[PDB]
Amino acid sequence: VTTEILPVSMTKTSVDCTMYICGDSTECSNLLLQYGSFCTQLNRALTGIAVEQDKNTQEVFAQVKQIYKTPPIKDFGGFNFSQILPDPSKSKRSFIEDLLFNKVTKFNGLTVLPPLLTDEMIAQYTSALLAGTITSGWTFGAGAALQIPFAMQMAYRFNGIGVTQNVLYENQKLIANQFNSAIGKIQDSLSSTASALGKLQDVVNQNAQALNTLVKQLS
Amino acid sequence: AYTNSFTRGVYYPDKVFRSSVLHSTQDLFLPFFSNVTWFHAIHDNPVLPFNDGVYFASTEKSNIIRGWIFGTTLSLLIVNNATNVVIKVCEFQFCNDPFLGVNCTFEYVSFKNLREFVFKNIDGYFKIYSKHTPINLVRDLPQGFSALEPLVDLPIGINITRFQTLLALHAAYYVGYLQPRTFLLKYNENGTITDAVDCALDPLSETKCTLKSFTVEKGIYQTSNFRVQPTESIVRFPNITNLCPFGEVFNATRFASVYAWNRKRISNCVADYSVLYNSASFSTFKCYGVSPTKLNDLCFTNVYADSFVIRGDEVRQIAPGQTGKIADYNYKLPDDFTGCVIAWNSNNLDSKNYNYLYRKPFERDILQSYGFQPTNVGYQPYRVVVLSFELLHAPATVCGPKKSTNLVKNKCVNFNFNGLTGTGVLTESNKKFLPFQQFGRDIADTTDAVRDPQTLEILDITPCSFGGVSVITPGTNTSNQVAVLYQDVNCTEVNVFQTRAGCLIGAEHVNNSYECDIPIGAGICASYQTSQSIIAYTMSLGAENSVAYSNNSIAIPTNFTISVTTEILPVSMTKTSVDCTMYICGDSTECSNLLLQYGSFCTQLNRALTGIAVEQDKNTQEVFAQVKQIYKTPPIKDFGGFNFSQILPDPSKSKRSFIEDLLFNKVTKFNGLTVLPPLLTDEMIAQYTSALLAGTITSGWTFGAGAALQIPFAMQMAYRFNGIGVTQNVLYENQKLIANQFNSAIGKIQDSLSSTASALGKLQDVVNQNAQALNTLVKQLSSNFGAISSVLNDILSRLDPPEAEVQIDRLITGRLQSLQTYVTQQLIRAAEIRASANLAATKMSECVLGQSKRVDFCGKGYHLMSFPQSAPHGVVFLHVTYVPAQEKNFTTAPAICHDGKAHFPREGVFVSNGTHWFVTQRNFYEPQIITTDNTFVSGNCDVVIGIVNNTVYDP
Amino acid sequence: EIRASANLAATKMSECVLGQSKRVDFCGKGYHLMSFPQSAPHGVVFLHV
Ligand SMILES: *[C@@H]1O[C@H](CO)[C@@H](O[C@@H]2O[C@H](CO)[C@@H](O)[C@H](O)[C@H]2NC(C)=O)[C@H](O)[C@H]1NC(C)=O
Ligand SMILES: *[C@@H]1O[C@H](CO)[C@@H](O[C@@H]2O[C@H](CO)[C@@H](O)[C@H](O)[C@H]2NC(C)=O)[C@H](O)[C@H]1NC(C)=O
Ligand SMILES: *[C@@H]1O[C@H](CO)[C@@H](O[C@@H]2O[C@H](CO)[C@@H](O)[C@H](O)[C@H]2NC(C)=O)[C@H](O)[C@H]1NC(C)=O
Ligand SMILES: *[C@@H]1O[C@H](CO)[C@@H](O[C@@H]2O[C@H](CO)[C@@H](O)[C@H](O)[C@H]2NC(C)=O)[C@H](O)[C@H]1NC(C)=O
Ligand SMILES: *[C@@H]1O[C@H](CO)[C@@H](O[C@@H]2O[C@H](CO)[C@@H](O)[C@H](O)[C@H]2NC(C)=O)[C@H](O)[C@H]1NC(C)=O
Ligand SMILES: *[C@@H]1O[C@H](CO)[C@@H](O[C@@H]2O[C@H](CO)[C@@H](O)[C@H](O)[C@H]2NC(C)=O)[C@H](O)[C@H]1NC(C)=O
Ligand SMILES: *[C@@H]1O[C@H](CO)[C@@H](O)[C@H](O)[C@H]1NC(C)=O
Ligand SMILES: *[C@@H]1O[C@H](CO)[C@@H](O)[C@H](O)[C@H]1NC(C)=O
Ligand SMILES: *[C@@H]1O[C@H](CO)[C@@H](O)[C@H](O)[C@H]1NC(C)=O
Ligand SMILES: *[C@@H]1O[C@H](CO)[C@@H](O)[C@H](O)[C@H]1NC(C)=O
Ligand SMILES: *[C@@H]1O[C@H](CO)[C@@H](O)[C@H](O)[C@H]1NC(C)=O
Ligand SMILES: *[C@@H]1O[C@H](CO)[C@@H](O)[C@H](O)[C@H]1NC(C)=O
Ligand SMILES: *[C@@H]1O[C@H](CO)[C@@H](O)[C@H](O)[C@H]1NC(C)=O
Ligand SMILES: *[C@@H]1O[C@H](CO)[C@@H](O)[C@H](O)[C@H]1NC(C)=O
Ligand SMILES: *[C@@H]1O[C@H](CO)[C@@H](O)[C@H](O)[C@H]1NC(C)=O
Ligand SMILES: *[C@@H]1O[C@H](CO)[C@@H](O)[C@H](O)[C@H]1NC(C)=O
Ligand SMILES: *[C@@H]1O[C@H](CO)[C@@H](O)[C@H](O)[C@H]1NC(C)=O
Repeated sequence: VTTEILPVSMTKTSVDCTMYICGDSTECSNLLLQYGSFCTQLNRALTGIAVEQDKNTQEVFAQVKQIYKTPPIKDFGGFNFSQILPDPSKSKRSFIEDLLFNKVTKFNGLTVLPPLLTDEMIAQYTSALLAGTITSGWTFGAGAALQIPFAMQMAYRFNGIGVTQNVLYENQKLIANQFNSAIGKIQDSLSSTASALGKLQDVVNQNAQALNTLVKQLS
Repeated sequence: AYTNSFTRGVYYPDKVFRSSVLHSTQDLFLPFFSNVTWFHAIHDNPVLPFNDGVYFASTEKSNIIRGWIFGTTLSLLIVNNATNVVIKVCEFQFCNDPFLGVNCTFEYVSFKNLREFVFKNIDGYFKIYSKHTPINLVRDLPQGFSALEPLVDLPIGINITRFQTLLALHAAYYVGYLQPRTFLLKYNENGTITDAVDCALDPLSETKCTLKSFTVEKGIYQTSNFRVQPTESIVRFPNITNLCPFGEVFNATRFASVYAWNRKRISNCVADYSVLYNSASFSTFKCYGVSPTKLNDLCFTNVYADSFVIRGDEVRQIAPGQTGKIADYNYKLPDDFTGCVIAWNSNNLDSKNYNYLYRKPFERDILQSYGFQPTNVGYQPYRVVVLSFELLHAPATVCGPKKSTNLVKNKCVNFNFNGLTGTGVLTESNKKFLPFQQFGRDIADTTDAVRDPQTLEILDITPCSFGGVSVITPGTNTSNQVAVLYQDVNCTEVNVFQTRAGCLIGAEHVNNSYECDIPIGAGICASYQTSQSIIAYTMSLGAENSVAYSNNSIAIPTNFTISVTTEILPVSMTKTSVDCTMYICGDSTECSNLLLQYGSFCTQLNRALTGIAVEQDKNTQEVFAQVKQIYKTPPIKDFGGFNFSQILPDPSKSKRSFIEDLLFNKVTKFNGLTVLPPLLTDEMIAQYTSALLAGTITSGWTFGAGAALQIPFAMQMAYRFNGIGVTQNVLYENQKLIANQFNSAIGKIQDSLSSTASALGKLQDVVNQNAQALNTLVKQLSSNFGAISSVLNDILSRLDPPEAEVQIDRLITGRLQSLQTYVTQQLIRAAEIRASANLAATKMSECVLGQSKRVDFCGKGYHLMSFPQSAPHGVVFLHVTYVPAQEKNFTTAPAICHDGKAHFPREGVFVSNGTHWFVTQRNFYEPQIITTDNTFVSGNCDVVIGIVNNTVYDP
Repeated sequence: EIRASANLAATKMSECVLGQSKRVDFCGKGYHLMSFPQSAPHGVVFLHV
């Protein structure tokens, strides 16, 4: 099991160009208006950026029409998904998701808008996708989510790579064990290596630097 | 009595003709739906306030209302007696109740009817607007809209605070007040104002003004910014009762020599600088630091007075940036000097006199004498005092006689701490300043906290609550009801719902979730529903369901439908081209010569736009010109029951298909801005889509890989079915059904595209962004950017070159900057369009020329085939997919035992109907007898988990 | 850049999680069987099997 980390969205910042340039100043504002649309088109550009962040989030996560859940009996032929499925005792995020969230992190007209989809709503989308992937294979993608035994789903997955499905069944215990161990390795890496999520932290850092630069320029 | 003014009180703001335009202006207008006082002439001539201007209206039958008196004590007299209108500004004696029967600075002589007037007094001019119109109404003012025209403008210089009306005695009237509100004025085709929006009436009007439109589309818009206002001010200075000894500096018996100047320190005192500034005894009073009239508001940590005698011609040397016998050798100021240089003639004080001598900043380096004599101006003695101000934000000790106030905390206040001002809430602080620190600073170098000027305690300054204001609305075609979100604030200073996004007012909080309509944020969306009103709710992420999962149960489709979905992608943007010289310096030699001083700044923009225009043809060719030859369909449209008449070109028309015409019917100067044509016209694109359609229909994917080779359509579909894991016998056995579902799916495409304008929103948005970009660039031409006029010819016709060039440079910077902003936005937008074109081109090859194995790449289902259609600025793909329609629950197993051997399907799965086991294909239930020709053997029954007992037939 | 990344992530969600990929190195460095999405701050994390 390998981990690929991709940015989906950036901070939905919004900057009040008048408050930034002419903060509570009548004399400055009257002069700022002499520049016409130079100020307001920036408010518009930033609004456009903020809006497409929800579009980006929906395009990536909201690919399933229905919200699916796993059964009360986690029988997947020996395959242990307890670290990728939502934790009932918590916001219903998985154990691994909590590890991911624990690694990645004014009065000048600079404010930040919330996302339309909150961490809980995203967790529900990933839950639906995980439940779909685990119990119905790819059928929930093409159309209705149709149940299939996990061992048979894997048989399809093996034929899909040019490996006869008898290999899966004859070695099913081995395959399930390697899978379960691979997840344990994912846990050990993510919980100890901060750089593991550097691709998302870099986005946060660039946005923080951009905002800090804009404010510093006021001085 | 009072009435509703409705939409009355609008007038033409200037003397310029406009038509077919929405114009935004700020002036003194009657607020819409304002409260106006209703007067009568029955069985009433009070003195009324004038305030900032007066709206007057009357309804008449017998012309009783004839005039007005304007002034203070009650003087401007306006009377219309018979046909002679008389206007006077004379010391006329008025009665306590003036009426008509049925020293001068200015003089001029010239219900059934509604007469409207606007009276405003600006910069000494009394401006009168009016309108007359016939009416048929006694009860009250008629409801409706009309704009008033300027009639009279009186150059009087009169102070008007009150006014009185004049009635003829042997006619109701209304009085309102004007306010400096912004209105959006709608000018029709003939240049008549027919409507208006009061931008400060309500949140819907704010939205209409923000978008410069009288129609608002469904959605959420940011129109303004909420700010908590201060209630009172706070003025804080140290409680010092001693006054500063400026008199001891300026009224001194003797002054020092310039080589050995005196330095007197002023501290811990009240500094009254009005004496020094207002005094007429000074020959010069030049400030380099602060204006001389601000000296009693701001204050210093210290003040030093440098006192000495110089010649009159040496006065010019005491300044930052100067050099000379005094400036370099006797008395040097910093070039960043903050302070005031004050001097006066002392010819009758010092002259006789050789006791005055002359020879780094503020250096006192301890040699020639002056010969000061009473008969010498340039060689007469002058007494000069330089007041050096240390105005760094340190503890103040030298402050003017500004009246102090008490300290108010935990409220929004307008504060002044030793000359430092701002607006914010003062709160308790746990910060500790060092003994020499009076102010703290944040990252923006704004005040973070202060030490109170009188009390040794620290106050934190938290600027008053603010945030963006968004208006949530259904389209104005359905409802004018709105809800307002105050972003990132509590429901405090602002049917109220507190959300993480801010305080939402006017939307009902509903427990039931719905699919998101108008998004607010943080999981909250709003809609107009039930009678209807705006509601807010937590959005649904979709219906809840559950897969009937078990170790031995599989659901297999028993029926399917063929569906067609539409995907719309931009391919190109308008090939705009802007002449940067004509835009900035339109037909102007003087401006062009100045523009050339910027080198390549102008021409590289012409180049950037050219590059954008060129790649639009590249994008179009990459998407549509994927076939080397132009193919056509046969005269006999026999495709096995599949009807393509709506996607193929119409011979009676430009040879576009019926659907293409539907797509084209939905999606839509002299300033150096022109538009270039595309290389490929709508007809040429139609020929490319025709070739691709003909190829796709009659030769499948062979025209893509190489030569276009004919194949019967039914067989082509057989290939398409095998490509999705469905045995081709399904196609042939159900060919009539499949063709019918396909034909119906197209009919549904027709019904949607012809009735839903939003169906092609993805291409219309491109058109709208480009239109907005071009409109913004042109609108910027009207801006002054600090110039005396936004019109270049008006600068040139008014100023000589030494001054005109400066005003022009201001316009060049603004207009050149505008083009740079425009081009940058066009380049970034072009990158988005290019990326879309690249996606569209990929899809043309993988969806139309071939068959895709990529999920959700070519429609939401199992992809069979696609058919391209052209549209304005883009391509529309009709994706034909196979989607399971009906399914049944079967019992399953990974393998079957025969003689102890483990048998697995070569393809498909094993299923059980409750009594018998069958083998069948994954995507379509079609049970077959399990035989040695359907299964293979590997391993045995002691190895496979979940293996079941059955029999395998051996032919 | 973020939009392009989101477009890639969305493509991967459909081809790696909803389906099965035949594209080399698109859904992990090996022969792709299946994938499981996990959320993260400002993005998506894919566990590729
Ligand atoms: C799936 O994996 C989890 C570990 O991630 C297993 O949980 C552990 O089970 C052992 C045995 O009962 C306990 O001693 C550990 O303390 C458990 N760990 C945690 C974190 O709970 C779980 O039992 C596995 N499930 C199956 C069916 O094998
Ligand atoms: C194929 O490789 C796997 C390991 O990836 C082998 O399984 C391991 O076998 C050793 C004994 O040699 C055990 O100690 C390990 O615990 C087993 N690992 C797991 C995950 O079960 C497997 O035996 C190898 N098969 C062949 C035919 O060589
Ligand atoms: C293909 O579909 C078109 C409709 O899009 C059919 O045209 C209609 O045919 C009926 C029967 O003759 C006429 O009553 C309608 O007025 C026609 N409509 C139009 C818009 O022309 C066409 O006949 C179908 N072709 C085949 C072979 O089935
Ligand atoms: C599979 O579904 C199709 C519809 O998608 C069924 O065809 C319809 O059958 C009804 C009668 O039950 C007719 O009234 C419709 O006009 C038919 N539609 C079309 C497009 O022909 C089909 O019978 C179903 N097959 C099975 C085996 O259930
Ligand atoms: C499972 O399928 C088998 C085969 O179609 C069914 O058995 C047949 O049932 C029909 C009556 O509907 C008889 O006329 C045939 O002679 C039977 N064939 C055999 C080989 O027995 C069986 O009934 C189906 N079982 C269920 C539960 O539907
Ligand atoms: C499939 O059928 C075989 C018989 O052909 C079953 O084998 C029996 O297994 C039980 C339990 O171990 C033994 O007590 C019997 O003696 C075995 N029979 C014979 C003839 O040796 C086998 O268990 C069956 N499997 C399933 C899944 O039903
Ligand atoms: C005007 O204000 C008075 C006093 O509050 C009120 O009685 C009257 O109804 C108001 N009239 C209108 C038209 O708002
Ligand atoms: C109108 O009034 C003026 C005085 O203001 C007077 O001179 C004039 O004759 C009057 N006109 C008529 C028609 O009575
Ligand atoms: C006219 O104005 C002058 C102003 O100096 C004043 O002295 C004079 O008395 C005024 N006359 C009348 C009749 O008001
Ligand atoms: C403009 O005036 C003409 C009469 O000359 C009239 O017919 C037309 O309707 C007017 N247009 C508008 C928009 O009122
Ligand atoms: C200070 O004295 C030195 C000689 O020791 C001299 O060179 C220097 O110019 C003097 N500085 C000033 C400001 O006069
Ligand atoms: C202000 O007045 C108080 C007495 O009420 C005094 O203790 C305090 O020192 C004064 N502050 C200053 C800065 O002089
Ligand atoms: C919008 O309003 C106009 C005028 O009443 C009406 O003709 C049109 O059908 C309306 N459109 C919709 C979508 O309601
Ligand atoms: C608003 O203020 C109240 C205290 O009056 C507080 O309990 C509540 O949590 C605050 N809400 C928000 C969104 O700040
Ligand atoms: C939702 O229902 C609960 C009772 O279960 C009630 O207390 C709450 O006020 C309701 N909220 C809304 C917005 O209807
Ligand atoms: C299979 O059985 C479950 C449980 O009764 C039911 O919810 C599900 O809809 C059934 N599926 C089909 C395809 O009949
Ligand atoms: C399938 O699940 C049922 C119910 O838990 C169990 O009794 C049965 O033994 C399982 N079959 C296999 C092959 O594990």
